[PDB]
Amino acid sequence: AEYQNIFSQVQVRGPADLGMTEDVNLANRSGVGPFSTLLGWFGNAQLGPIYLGSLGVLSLFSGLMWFFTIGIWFWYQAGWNPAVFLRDLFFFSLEPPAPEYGLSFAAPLKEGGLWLIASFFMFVAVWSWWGRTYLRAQALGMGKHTAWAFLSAIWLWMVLGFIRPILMGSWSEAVPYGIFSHLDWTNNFSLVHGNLFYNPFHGLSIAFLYGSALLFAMHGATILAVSRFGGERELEQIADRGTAAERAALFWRWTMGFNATMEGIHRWAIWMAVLVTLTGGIGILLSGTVVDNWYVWGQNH
Amino acid sequence: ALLSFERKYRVPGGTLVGGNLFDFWVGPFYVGFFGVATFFFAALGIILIAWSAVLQGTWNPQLISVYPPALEYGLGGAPLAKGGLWQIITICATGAFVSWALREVEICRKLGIGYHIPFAFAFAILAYLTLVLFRPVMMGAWGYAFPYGIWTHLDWVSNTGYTYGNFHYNPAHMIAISFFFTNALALALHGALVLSAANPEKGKEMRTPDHEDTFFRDLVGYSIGTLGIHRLGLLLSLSAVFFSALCMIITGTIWFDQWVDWWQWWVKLPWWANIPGGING
Amino acid sequence: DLASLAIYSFWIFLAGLIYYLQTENMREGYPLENEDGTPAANQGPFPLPKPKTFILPHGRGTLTVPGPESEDRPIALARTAVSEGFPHAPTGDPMKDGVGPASWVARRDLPELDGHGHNKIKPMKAAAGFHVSAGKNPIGLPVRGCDLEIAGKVVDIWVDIPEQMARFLEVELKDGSTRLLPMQMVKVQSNRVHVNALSSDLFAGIPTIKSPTEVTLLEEDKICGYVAGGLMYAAPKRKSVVAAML
Ligand code: BCL
Ligand code: BCL
Ligand code: BCL
Ligand SMILES: CC[C@H]1c2cc3[nH]c4c(c3C)C(=O)[C@H](C(=O)OC)c4c3nc(cc4[nH]c(cc(n2)[C@@H]1C)c(C(C)=O)c4C)[C@@H](C)[C@@H]3CCC(=O)OC/C=C(\C)CCC[C@H](C)CCC[C@H](C)CCCC(C)C
Ligand SMILES: CCCCCCCCCCCC[N+](C)(C)[O-]
Ligand SMILES: CCCCCCCCCCCC[N+](C)(C)[O-]
Ligand SMILES: CCCCCCCCCCCC[N+](C)(C)[O-]
Ligand SMILES: CCCCCCCCCCCC[N+](C)(C)[O-]
Ligand SMILES: [Fe+2]
Repeated sequence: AEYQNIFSQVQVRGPADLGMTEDVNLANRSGVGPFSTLLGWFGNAQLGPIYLGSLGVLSLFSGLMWFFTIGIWFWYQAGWNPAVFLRDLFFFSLEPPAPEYGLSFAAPLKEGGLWLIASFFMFVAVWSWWGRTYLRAQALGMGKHTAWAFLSAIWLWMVLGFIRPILMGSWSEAVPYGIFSHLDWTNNFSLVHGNLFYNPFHGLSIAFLYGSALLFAMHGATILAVSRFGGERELEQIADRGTAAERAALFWRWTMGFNATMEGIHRWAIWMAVLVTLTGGIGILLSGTVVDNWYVWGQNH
Repeated sequence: ALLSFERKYRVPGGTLVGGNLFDFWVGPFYVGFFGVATFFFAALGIILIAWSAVLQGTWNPQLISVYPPALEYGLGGAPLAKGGLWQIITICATGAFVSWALREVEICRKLGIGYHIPFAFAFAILAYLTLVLFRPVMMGAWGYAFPYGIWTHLDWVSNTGYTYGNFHYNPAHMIAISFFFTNALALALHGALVLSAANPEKGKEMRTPDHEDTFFRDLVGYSIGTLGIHRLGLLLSLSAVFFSALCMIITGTIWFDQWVDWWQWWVKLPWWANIPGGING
Repeated sequence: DLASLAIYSFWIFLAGLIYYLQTENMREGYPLENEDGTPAANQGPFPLPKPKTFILPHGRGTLTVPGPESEDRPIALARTAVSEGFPHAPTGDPMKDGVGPASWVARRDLPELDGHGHNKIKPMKAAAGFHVSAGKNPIGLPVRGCDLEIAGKVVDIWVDIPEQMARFLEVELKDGSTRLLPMQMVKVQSNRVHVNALSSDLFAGIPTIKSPTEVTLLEEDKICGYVAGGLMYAAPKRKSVVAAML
């Protein structure tokens, strides 16, 4: 019938691409990994190379340590028994210091201290990776757009596990490391703050989360609809507009009265998605510090 | 009013219904048979919402709320002010949405492009229709659907959620959330990558795809490519809505209790089921 | 109350951001024109952004947007009604004249370059080390048009080297010359490549490339424009779903 260009018909492969050099310290780049024919049906088949400077090494070490602190506690909670570990994996939880400890680091290892060490490791890992998104762009002379977008995601994480606890005077206010328990905490947080559906910023965050899936459904579909004119080669279409960019713009103008440009739709994209965690972060930061009950706040409004 | 390059595309043809009769534009908007069908269904649905507002005794945006037929009616008709009006507005809504998708198909036909956007929109229409048609019919009553009101549909989400405990424990809801979160992540990243290359450090030459691939290769050791990221985006957002629709159409039809209890099937598995320790022993 | 100040400030910001984003998306296509090229009186509530300039690599110049419209080629379409808002009909052959779904834009008549300043798309013959790694290899298959008549045979795959993907199939015609068919417009089957957009008789009219070893963005746009235009204009010769699944 027609070809929808969702999965490739024929794969083609050539010599591994080592990348652009620009000001990247090449000594810090690994070799090429394998090529996967599976991935190649949907995207590029090549795996690697990866850059691993000192910052990449620190991020991986602290992140593996974050995983290890959580892992060892889970194994302890499982009585070191493999079968118990596997049946209750989603049920285990590394919990914060109890309220009485406030913000001190004097909590016993099994009762808060292990959580503190895990949080330290995740803090270092995430901020190291943030530095790395900045510096890899810098070495290639690119704008710092990824690092700034990553800062919005980091805002929510920072508010949830560090900034709002510190402002509230207690580590018990932060999230546990566990699959079901972080879900329980999320539910409990709404209950305690008088139903988060009345928080104006949670409503906005939701609007931007739904908005992100509306807009990537729209953008992805538009590009594959004009991939028959090389539409996915967006940077040359920005540099020298072709019929793919014109027909893409005119579908939406004829459908809903206004449209984007091949460069401009990526600004709508980064902002739609960034605003999810930006509004979300403000929403959580105000909860408990300024507003104790959002239903009540909603009444005086 | 046309864009600088638009005239050459405004040709005849592409209409699915009624030949050239509705083949024209009002300002930027294309009309077509499905353009007038969306205007009819949208207008009648809005007039019926205004009439439900009149009957409810309010004109306030925040307070207007059209409710489904209360459970006694099952899947039968209802008096207009007690659920009948919802039923008609639902017909109008389905009609306006399907017409919007079919209008998009006529615009695709005139522009010679693929039908990917109407196809993707159909998933959101099917999600709406799961909550309003498929799950109510499978459950035996229209009252299980949501109210058409800004704050009241949220009340519906909350009550429906809590009938099954913390709705987070629904496994298909978990998958749906994962796709929404990953979709927003990917969107941020794609926007950021095309923009970092098109707008390099001040004074440098515009970067190329190769630089996008090398940035992501240096950062995470893979680059899905420019075709792949758009393929991925469409798939993440569509899978998010599919699993949303799935998590609801199973709730109330084949699962009736607290969703947290589902997870016990894995715990009660014979070989580890009775070992003391952990969280469940 | 702090939360009250916060949400008020947010809506102010958001109004500002949407103004920025929409003006930003007016760098192409604006000013708006009436159906005869004159400036339209109603330009809407957003002004044109101040210019930005892209420095294009390897001696390709600069692009400053917003700017004067680059399209100056004749558009072969007659007005159909005196009133604004109606179709403009093809005066000649729409496929050949490059209008409607067969439109093309006068893009730069140089090949797209990779990051290293080399041609991005190359015939696989010349792309050293490139080979079909999975899927039915189309080279050698007959190419069948929508009228279910054979139009040629695939003599090569043109490859995007940096993305490692098939972009075009080079098809040899009955007179021995070749044409490029966009990969995303063909169906590679087990014994045939089928092109739904074009009947066999239309394959000779596909825009040609000048050099046997490279394609320019201008050529690509004319090839892709022509081929997609076939979905509307070749529809008389397109045999039914019935006729083809027999
Ligand atoms: C998906 C699960 C639930 C649900 C759960 C929630 C939750 C939870 C929240 C919302 C919120 C919203 N919901 Mg809801 N909502 C549902 C189904 C719908 C339907 C529908 C036809 O199916 C519609 C139109 C809406 C519409 C809305 C918006 C008014 C609001 C912001 C959403 C958004 O930005 O989307 C993204 C889309 C865009 C960015 C495109 C722009 C669309 C605009 C904003 C839609 C306006 C709708 C309009 C007022 C409806 C009347 C139409 C006619 C004029 C009569 N919901 C289903 C039943 N909805 C949020 C809120 O703040 O509510 C008070 C919120 O927190
Ligand atoms: C009963 C529970 C409550 C509720 C309680 C909460 C609470 C509590 C919170 C939210 C939040 C959110 N809620 Mg809610 N919410 C409810 C009902 C809803 C409904 C609905 C009914 O349909 C919807 C659509 C939403 C939607 C949302 C989102 C808009 C928002 C989360 C954004 C996000 O992307 O975070 C995901 C993004 C992150 C978590 C950022 C992560 C970034 C870091 C840096 C990643 C580190 C990774 C790490 C190192 C490990 C991996 C590395 C490997 C190499 C892979 N809620 C009900 C009423 N909701 C959050 C919010 O922002 O508030 C507004 C929030 O805190
Ligand atoms: C307290 C309540 C429970 C809970 C109860 C429910 C319930 C109940 C439902 C969900 C649903 C959802 N929940 Mg939940 N959920 C909870 C907590 C969460 C959290 C969180 C972080 O805590 C998250 C991330 C989520 C996430 C999700 C999403 C996966 C899903 C909503 C998207 C969707 O269906 O889109 C689908 C998209 C649509 C329905 C939109 C259709 C739009 C139509 C086609 C067009 C509209 C056009 C418009 C009228 C035109 C406007 C014109 C204007 C002029 C612009 N939930 C809590 C624990 N959740 C919903 C679901 O799965 O739905 C199927 C659902 O019903
Ligand atoms: C399938 C995946 C995602 C997606 C995709 C998507 N949406 C799409 C498309 C796509 C690909 C379009 O092409 C189409 C579009 O043109 O976008 C600009 C659209 C669209 N997605 C929209 C909204 C939307 N999409 C949503 C979600 C999603 N859309 C998913 C996240 C949501 C929510 C809440 O998450 C909303 C609000 C519309 C803006 C637009 C379709 C426009 C359209 O069909 O409108 C014609 C209708 C009218 C002019 C008015 C009719 C009014 C009725 C008669 C009354 C209706 C009342 C209603 C039933 C209740 C309202 C009250 C609520 C508070 C409950
Ligand atoms: C996410 C990667 C999973 C990809 C699996 C999909 C494989 C598609 C295989 C069909 C091969 C293409 N075809 C039919 C034209 O030969
Ligand atoms: C408080 C958290 C800070 C998050 C703010 C993040 C803004 C990201 C903006 C993306 C657009 C800006 N820019 C320069 C990168 O293009
Ligand atoms: C084997 C370890 C798997 C457990 C990983 C735990 C994921 C839940 C993470 C929630 C953490 C939230 N946070 C960062 C803000 O504290
Ligand atoms: C940053 C994303 C903001 C999400 C809200 C989307 C608003 C779309 C507004 C359309 C305004 C453009 N306009 C006036 C020309 O139609
Ligand atoms: Fe894009």
